Amino acid sequence: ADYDKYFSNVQINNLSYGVYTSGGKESQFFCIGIKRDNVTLPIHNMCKVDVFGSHKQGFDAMMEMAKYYYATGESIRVYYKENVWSDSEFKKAFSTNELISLSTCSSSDYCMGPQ
Amino acid sequence: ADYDKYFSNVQINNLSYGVYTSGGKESQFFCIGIKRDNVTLPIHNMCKVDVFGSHKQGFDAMMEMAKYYYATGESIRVYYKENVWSDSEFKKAFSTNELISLSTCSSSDYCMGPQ
Amino acid sequence: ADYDKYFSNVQINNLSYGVYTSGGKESQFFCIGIKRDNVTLPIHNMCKVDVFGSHKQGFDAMMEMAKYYYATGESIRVYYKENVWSDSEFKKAFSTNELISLSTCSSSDYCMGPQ
Amino acid sequence: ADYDKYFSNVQINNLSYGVYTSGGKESQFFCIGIKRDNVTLPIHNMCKVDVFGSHKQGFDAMMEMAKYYYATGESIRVYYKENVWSDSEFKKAFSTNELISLSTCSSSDYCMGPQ
Amino acid sequence: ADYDKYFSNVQINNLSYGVYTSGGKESQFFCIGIKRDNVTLPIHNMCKVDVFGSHKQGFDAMMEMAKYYYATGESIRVYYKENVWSDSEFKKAFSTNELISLSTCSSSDYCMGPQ
Amino acid sequence: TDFVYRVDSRPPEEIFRDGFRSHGFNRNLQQHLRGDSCAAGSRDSAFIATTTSLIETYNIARQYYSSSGFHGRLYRYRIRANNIFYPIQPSVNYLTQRGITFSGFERIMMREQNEIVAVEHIPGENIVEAVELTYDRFNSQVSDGPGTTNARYVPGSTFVNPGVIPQLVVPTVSVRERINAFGSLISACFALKGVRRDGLNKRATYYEPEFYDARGVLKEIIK
Repeated sequence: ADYDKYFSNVQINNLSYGVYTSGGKESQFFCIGIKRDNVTLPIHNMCKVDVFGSHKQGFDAMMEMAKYYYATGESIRVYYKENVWSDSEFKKAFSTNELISLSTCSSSDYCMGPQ
Repeated sequence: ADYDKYFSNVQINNLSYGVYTSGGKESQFFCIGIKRDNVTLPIHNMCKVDVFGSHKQGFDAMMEMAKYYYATGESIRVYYKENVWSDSEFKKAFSTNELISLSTCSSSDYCMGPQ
Repeated sequence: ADYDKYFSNVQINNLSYGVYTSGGKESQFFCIGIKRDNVTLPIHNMCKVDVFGSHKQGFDAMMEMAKYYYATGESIRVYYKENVWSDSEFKKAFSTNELISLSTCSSSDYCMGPQ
Repeated sequence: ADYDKYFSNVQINNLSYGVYTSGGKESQFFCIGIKRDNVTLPIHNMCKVDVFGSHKQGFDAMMEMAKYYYATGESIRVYYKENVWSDSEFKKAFSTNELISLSTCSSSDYCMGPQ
Repeated sequence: ADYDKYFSNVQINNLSYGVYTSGGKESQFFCIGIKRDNVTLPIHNMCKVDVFGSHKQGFDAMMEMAKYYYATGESIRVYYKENVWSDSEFKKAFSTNELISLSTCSSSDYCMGPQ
Repeated sequence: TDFVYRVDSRPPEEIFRDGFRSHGFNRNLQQHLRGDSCAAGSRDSAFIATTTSLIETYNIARQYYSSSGFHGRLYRYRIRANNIFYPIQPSVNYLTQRGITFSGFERIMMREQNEIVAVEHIPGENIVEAVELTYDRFNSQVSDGPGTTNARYVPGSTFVNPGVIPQLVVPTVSVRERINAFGSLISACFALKGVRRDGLNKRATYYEPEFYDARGVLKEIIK
């Protein structure tokens, strides 16, 4: 798959969770906000969106990992891909980046996962 | 959707969960109570209600975010909409406000999510 | 529903979970023991019982909250119903009370929920 | 049912979780290790086994409580029965005792549950 | 089963979770990175891969157990077998080792489980 | 005006006199809040934990009485706070934009304690009264026994210090570490070993309960 885009050694400093209807469809989402020690890089938003009635996509597991890392403030690597969501107002708040993977960083020069 | 109503920089200071039957079917509810300061807020209760056996509506995910923010006492933004429930020895306790979204507030004038 | 019976400002001081066969089918149960310090209570035990394969009744959600409150020793309100079970050494061990709802108490004179 | 065998006031000092195959079919297990100080224990192992695709037997609920009690190091009562399993390479490792119930001990000669 | 390969008294010092598509189906993976005190081991990565909609293989239970030990930094034993995945995207990052079992080590030379 | 509590095994006689003492002068606040400096590790904390929660005092007491190992008695001690009692939040803020990080799990822990810390010493003249706690295994409940009044108590209209703890230690190596707790997520600083204890009788021992890492317990009630 496409695991070529990521930010390493970042921290989650914001979370968002919600349910919304758009275009006749009901969804649930969560978004993370990332920072790199108070320098606020070019892309700082990743979301996962789950349309009710779609198949399992690891939404809960992904969300619980995000919540854990937000809680510890740990340095992590965040993998993402482009997913232009369908609510125009949703992309206005959270951009078009879909969270696909989370990894810990045991040191300032190693993060787990593909590179 | 309607993400127009919310309270920013607030804390969850009370939780409630329960099961009840109405119209021959068994349902689930959970509510949060919110506060800002020493004085109680005019609108302080938001709930999510779920009929057992229905499709995923992010009830559990919401309940878990709420518990987390309750546990940390963190400053968050709470999104809600007006929902006239169907059992109304239910609005009796918990008002007509449906909980829709939860976001963190990294500083006293920024909260994640739509504005 | 019947939320008329409850105890305010109590704590969970005991938990119980188990699996049993009775009347010919396999079941699940969990129980809480409650206390009010320096005050004896008429009732100290509430349970929730689930026969495997029955409809969703919020067993897991209720059990997880109970564990949560047992862990923090928090002040809560407990709602219960009279439920004559009939594995009955179950009633000799766990009484005839069905746990219906759990709510937090932010102060010694406010608990969330119907009153 | 048979809640006849139990050890009171013990602590969980070890955990084990895994997946294994026997007879071309896959299962999951978890086992607890128990200890009691100054009252030596004749038995030190209880397990629960779940054949994948079999019907619900409270494997997750049971495991969830074991994990919690292992975390707190609390004194508990443990109920077990004899189940000489099907894999006997399994019994050489984890013995033939099946965990059926877990209860807290509010004090050192009172535990919740049947006696 | 094959519980012949394991490392005793190690700590989980890295986590990885993700979602990816291969062929026509979406999968999820979870991996741990392990350490022995001050050092790195010849084999230090174990993963579990799960195709969404496939048969239960204890992916979440394993994932939750790993998260707990990662959170406590506890000394554990890790059982693994060789599983050459065939997405080799994945092997260059996570090797051909599948996590099959996790056990606690109550002392510096006792770990629960088969030996 | 602001009153706080602390449970102890030493008779009203003695702590009306002596009060409570910290183990030392270490003002590494994080190290104390983790129950390290004050209980588990090198006992040298500059702080004495107190709680504003009656309910918490009963939860502490339960962890001793509930064991057959504990041969002592316990008293709830009521204390008047003043300008050397501090709430932790302003000090936490003070530390956190000095780069020191408090995890979500730490903040959950702190939020369960209802805690107010006192520096170095709490004089016996701030201690209003003492209530002997009685345990009953009959229904496993803690009760209020006899109530002792401190004749030496000094009245006063005084509140908790609303500011930051002075000369706070701000660490060069802030990392995530064990959160020492007991009972129902009670900080270790609230245990008997939280303060300097009496030690002239070299043969004597007393019962401390089971301590554990709260990181594990919190991991199991949050997800």
